[PDB]
Amino acid sequence: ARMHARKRGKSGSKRPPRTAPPIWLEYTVEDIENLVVKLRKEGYSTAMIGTILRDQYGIPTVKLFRDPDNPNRKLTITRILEKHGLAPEIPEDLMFLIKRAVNLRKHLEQHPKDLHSMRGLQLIESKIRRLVKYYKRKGKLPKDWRYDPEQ
Amino acid sequence: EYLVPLDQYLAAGVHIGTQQKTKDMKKFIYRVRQDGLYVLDVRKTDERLKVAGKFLARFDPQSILAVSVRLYGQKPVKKFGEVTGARAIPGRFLPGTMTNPAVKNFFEPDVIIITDPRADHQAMKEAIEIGIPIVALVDTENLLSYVDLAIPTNNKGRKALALIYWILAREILYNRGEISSREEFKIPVEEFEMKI
Amino acid sequence: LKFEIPVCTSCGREITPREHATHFVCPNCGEAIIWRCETCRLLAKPYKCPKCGWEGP
Amino acid sequence: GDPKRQRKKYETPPHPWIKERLDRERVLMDKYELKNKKELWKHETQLKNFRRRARRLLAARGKQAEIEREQLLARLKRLGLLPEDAVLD
Amino acid sequence: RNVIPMPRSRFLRVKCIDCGNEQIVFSHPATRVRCNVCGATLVEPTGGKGIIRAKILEVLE
Amino acid sequence: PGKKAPNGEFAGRKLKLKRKKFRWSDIRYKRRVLRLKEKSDPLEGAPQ
Amino acid sequence: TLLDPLANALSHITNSERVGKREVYIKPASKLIGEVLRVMQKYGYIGEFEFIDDGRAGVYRVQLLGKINKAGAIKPRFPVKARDYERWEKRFLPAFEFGILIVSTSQGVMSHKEAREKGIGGRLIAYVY
Amino acid sequence: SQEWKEYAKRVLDEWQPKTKLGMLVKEGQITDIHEIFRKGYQIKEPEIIDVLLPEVNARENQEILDIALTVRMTDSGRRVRFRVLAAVGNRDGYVGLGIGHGREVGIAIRKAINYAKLNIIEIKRGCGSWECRCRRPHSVPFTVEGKEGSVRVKLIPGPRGLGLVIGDVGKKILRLAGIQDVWSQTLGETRTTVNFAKAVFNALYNTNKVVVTPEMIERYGIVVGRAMP
RNA sequence: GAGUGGUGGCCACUAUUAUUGGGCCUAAAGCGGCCGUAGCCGGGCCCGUAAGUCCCUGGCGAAAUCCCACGGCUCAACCGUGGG
RNA sequence: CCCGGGUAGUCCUGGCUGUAAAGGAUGCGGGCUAGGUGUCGGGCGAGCUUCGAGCUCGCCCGGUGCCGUAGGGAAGCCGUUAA
Ligand SMILES: [Mg+2]
Ligand SMILES: [Mg+2]
Ligand SMILES: [Mg+2]
Ligand SMILES: [Mg+2]
Ligand SMILES: [Mg+2]
Ligand SMILES: [Mg+2]
Ligand SMILES: [Mg+2]
Ligand SMILES: [Mg+2]
Ligand SMILES: [Mg+2]
Ligand SMILES: [Mg+2]
Ligand SMILES: [Mg+2]
Ligand SMILES: [Mg+2]
Ligand SMILES: [Mg+2]
Ligand SMILES: [Mg+2]
Ligand SMILES: [Mg+2]
Ligand SMILES: [Mg+2]
Ligand SMILES: [Mg+2]
Ligand SMILES: [Mg+2]
Ligand SMILES: [Mg+2]
Ligand SMILES: [Mg+2]
Ligand SMILES: [Mg+2]
Ligand SMILES: [Zn+2]
Ligand SMILES: [Zn+2]
Ligand SMILES: [Zn+2]
Ligand SMILES: [Zn+2]
Repeated sequence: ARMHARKRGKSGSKRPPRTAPPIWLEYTVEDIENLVVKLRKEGYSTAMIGTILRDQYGIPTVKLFRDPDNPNRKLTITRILEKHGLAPEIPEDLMFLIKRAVNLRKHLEQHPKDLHSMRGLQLIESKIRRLVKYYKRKGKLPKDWRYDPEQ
Repeated sequence: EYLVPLDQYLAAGVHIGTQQKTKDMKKFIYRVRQDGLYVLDVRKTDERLKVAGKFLARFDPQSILAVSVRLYGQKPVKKFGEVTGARAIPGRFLPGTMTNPAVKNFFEPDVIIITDPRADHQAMKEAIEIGIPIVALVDTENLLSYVDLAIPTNNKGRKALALIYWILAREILYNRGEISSREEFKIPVEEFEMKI
Repeated sequence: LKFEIPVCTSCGREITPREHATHFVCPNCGEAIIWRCETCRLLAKPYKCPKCGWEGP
Repeated sequence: GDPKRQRKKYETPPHPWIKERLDRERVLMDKYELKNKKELWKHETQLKNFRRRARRLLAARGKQAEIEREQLLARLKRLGLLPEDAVLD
Repeated sequence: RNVIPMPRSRFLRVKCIDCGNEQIVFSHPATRVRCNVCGATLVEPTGGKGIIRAKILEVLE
Repeated sequence: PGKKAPNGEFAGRKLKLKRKKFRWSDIRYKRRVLRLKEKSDPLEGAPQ
Repeated sequence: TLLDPLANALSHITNSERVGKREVYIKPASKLIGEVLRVMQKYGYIGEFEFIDDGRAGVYRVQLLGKINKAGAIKPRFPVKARDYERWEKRFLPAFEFGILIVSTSQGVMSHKEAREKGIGGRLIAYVY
Repeated sequence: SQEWKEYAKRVLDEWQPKTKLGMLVKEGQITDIHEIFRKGYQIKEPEIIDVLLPEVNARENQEILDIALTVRMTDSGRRVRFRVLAAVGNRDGYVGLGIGHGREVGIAIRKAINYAKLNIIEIKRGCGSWECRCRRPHSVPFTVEGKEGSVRVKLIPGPRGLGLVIGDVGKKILRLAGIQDVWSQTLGETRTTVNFAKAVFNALYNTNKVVVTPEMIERYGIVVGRAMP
């Protein structure tokens, strides 16, 4: 169920099981990496790049090709961006949540009696702290990194 | 190929179901119209009528019981009993007819034919208790619980019930050898149905 | 000798002493005996003749 | 702790006044001319202990169990309570 | 039967009305799909399936 | 109420504490261990 | 959340057999579930079964024959020694050789009868009778 | 068995059956007790049991489990009714339990004995104890359970010569079924005798619901109905 | 039955303390609601380790007390020699 | 208790108090176990249409009611919105 509201929604994607790219897909790996870099330089999120590649170029996910460098793993958008030095410095989901929290806090400075929206800020900051615990455990954040709204 | 042409089946309204449906009746359902009414497959009806004719011809004739509470079915069951020699009970079925030996008309059959499980619920309940095979006519709205041999048909219409019982009686006569051919059975369908 | 306990044709379980079971000859061929236990009759389980292969209630 | 205390060799009935048991025991007392109930109870206990050893030895396995199993049979036939070809059952 | 998950969406081979370019696009987009050559609109997004403005040539596996 | 807890293999301490906590709800146990009858008996524990 | 794939599978099988189902699908598969199913098949409690591949952890399709009175996981997974099986039999089984306890040993997954013959202990994980 | 054979002969020749199964018994098409079970027959004439199992009419094969007097209130005082719970059996493999009502005790006793016959069942017996594996039908072949109202009953196989480790109502019922040894465990209000007896009767009936293999029949010495030496 | 009654205590009765094995809509009993720290409980596959866990074998856990067979007091209680 | 009047309070701004038959008298997460029939949101298919963000029928997912099978319960009753 949903982490806080306890609803049981089921909508999502239904990926067929397959190994190789389909016969009708003509793009090679080099073209796909070039497209990913171009789209990232245009200023899109990692989720947005995959959406554009699926919708406009007929590319079902880049996780259908093996990594040309490491045969032990398949390709992902973040791995491709890492291979060129354009990977995000902060993980994207944490960044989007922090951005949502900054906008909400200045709303609350002008609306001190809006209590229902304040509980939303509390839930968002709970999500942020869960994620920071996980990322410090994995080493994707420095041990001294701290989240402070006054920053 | 068929006991009667499909044109007669359609004109009698055998295939016309009801606005309700049941999961266990879907093996017999053919399609649904745009007004939400479910339609029955008529080839299944013909096959089941042939099988039922073979099944019922092996029992001793006076051990067959046919019942019908519904008014449009009362004349067909009486005519069926008159033609084949089976017992027939039209109208209200007296509770305890099969379970209470002290009653004057106590009767234990070997097989029972049910016109409609919904309307004839008392007879079916008493038949479950004594462990005999149950044969029933089923529409799109009925359940198949405790039915041992099912015949899919419209079981509410006057002409359809007349036709079904006429065909069943002829099949029994042909299977037990009392008529040497199908053509010999010169009894019109119109004598099985209620008038006016 | 002893006697054999009848077994349901659909599921293969033994018939208990006082349950509401039934048995009858095959409607299609008449060469075999079909047994149905109370649970299979209640849930309208299908059955298949072991000789001619005709199936279903 | 506590030092050893010598314990009774017989067991008493769980309820003093049950009609069927009273009738059965009265028949035995009359037939064998025993002096009191405890004497009878003594013999009952002996029987129980024998059975309790057989019940435990049936569900046992190993090397000491076999020695005990044959010792029980040997003692029972020495007292004359079983024939020479009896088994544990 | 339906043990394995199978999508209801499809990839389509379409031909632009104006430019004449051919492309492969997704049937349920979440963005406006435009021609890779001239920039004209090919599919408009909705709540579910998209509204196709191009000529459909084949439905791909 | 869901399944009785804790059932885990490594939850011995909590299970023991739960049993100890609710044993004080038994008036027989509480009177004996706290020696309440001795505190108020005019016969001072004697049979006569 | 999901905690125990093996418990779900056995509770699912016992629910299905009580209403006369002829087959079931065990949705999150794993190797341990496969070994338990092999042991169950060896003693005749189930029919044929097969692994089906999704892109996920896999599915098992199992044929039922109406030969199971009851089946369930054992939690926690108690350790047991090679000469201590009787008290667990009296805990979980209805008569002296009725049914099987399923045991995980450092020689693999097996019934408690085979393990007792080999002279080894292990961890109890399931019962079927 | 010389007395009850001629009793059965006497009952048979002066009896006019009112039911189909009674007719099958009257005409010699059914000659054994085991042939009336496991086919869905309705049993409505007590003479059927009298012919096929004549020894349920002996005094040693009948037990009056209890007698209660109940009251209905009216503007002209209290109307009194008797309720009798009774059981019968053949001490081999067949047992029945019934309830009767009446204005006087004797009427209720007659009706209760009559309804016990009509509720007859056949059971399974054997030996399943870890500390007695003798393949003789002196106990239950495996653990079983039954319930009624607030009462739950569990029956456990026991060693030969143990006796019946159960309350008195259960003792009487199990003795009438031909069982000599058992262990038991109970929950609920056992002082409600009607429910206690029904729970034990249900537990005995439930020996037919356990699935078993041909190998098991040899191992536990399972016998259905009469032991039949 | 040379004993048999009274009073007080512990165990059983009692699944009225519940690991085995209890309850919480209406009978005693779900915090007015929610967020989260420690603790407990945690999805699938491959490789390594061997702490938990299982098997074998060395050194220990006095005697008395307990169970079994045999032997000595007339038998026994008791006492000795061996096995556990 | 009924009728004619009437202070606090009921309303706004800034604080404190933390209580109700605050009751679904039913703690929360996960898997599984017949059906039938209304209604709200989204999506898909078909047919109408005054071309309307319109109407009718069927199916999937998520909410919200009722009748009810197995099972449960001292019973009242609960029964895939489980007790
Ligand atoms: Mg000291
Ligand atoms: Mg009056
Ligand atoms: Mg009840
Ligand atoms: Mg009580
Ligand atoms: Mg209680
Ligand atoms: Mg609450
Ligand atoms: Mg929390
Ligand atoms: Mg795991
Ligand atoms: Mg080690
Ligand atoms: Mg010592
Ligand atoms: Mg001497
Ligand atoms: Mg001596
Ligand atoms: Mg000594
Ligand atoms: Mg006023
Ligand atoms: Mg309120
Ligand atoms: Mg309310
Ligand atoms: Mg409350
Ligand atoms: Mg809608
Ligand atoms: Mg809502
Ligand atoms: Mg719903
Ligand atoms: Mg309901
Ligand atoms: Zn069946
Ligand atoms: Zn056939
Ligand atoms: Zn173009
Ligand atoms: Zn035995």
